[PDB]
Parts: sequence; C-alpha cells; structure tokens
Amino acid sequence: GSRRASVGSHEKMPWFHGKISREESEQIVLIGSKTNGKFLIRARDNNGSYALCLLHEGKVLHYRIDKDKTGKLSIPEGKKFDTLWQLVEHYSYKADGLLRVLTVPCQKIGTQ
Amino acid sequence: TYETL
Repeated sequence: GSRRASVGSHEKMPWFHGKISREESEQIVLIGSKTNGKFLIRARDNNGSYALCLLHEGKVLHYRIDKDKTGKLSIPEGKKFDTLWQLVEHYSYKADGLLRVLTVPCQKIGTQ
Repeated sequence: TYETL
C-alpha cells in the first residue's frame, strides 16, 4: 500500500494527460477545436486539483474542478461527479454549464 | 484562470 486517497489520475487517454502543464494543453487546443467542442482534462500532484479545459473558438477556457476532500470531483458553477470519468462523460453529453458541450479531445494523437 | 462553468 502506498500513499494516496482516491484515484490518482488516469494517464491512459488523450484528453487526459496528467503531465501536460496547462498551456501545453491549451496550445493543443490551438491546434484543434473549431466547432467549439474540443476539450481536455488535466490533473496535478500538489494538493488534489483538476481543471477542465475546452475552447470556445479561439478562446480557450479552463474550469477548476475539485471535491470536498471526499473524493467527489465537482464544480461550483459546473456540476458534481464521482470521478473525472463521470464529469467528463457526463459533460461529454452536454456543457452542463461550460461554454459549450464537449465533442473532441484536445491532446494530440501522433507526431506528424 | 477559470472560466465560469
């Protein structure tokens, strides 16, 4: 057993890079996103902090997302969820409050 | 840096 409360970010995924900085992911959005549906979720290892980042056409956004030190990842204006899997999938449905629903992952795919 | 959800 190690030291960790709940989930510890899931690498396996495009729009889920628990390494990117924040800009790095927003520059990626620079790449893609047109229909105002691209997004990406990121995590951090400092004090449990996640934030969704989607672009509203040439206007990349970010949304803070955390829990109540309970494990339930939520959002003030956004919503509430168990994990970034639900908050993402859910939001994968709608915006729920975002600028616009989600439709595409930000992160990259290949090289060239 | 967080829009308003």
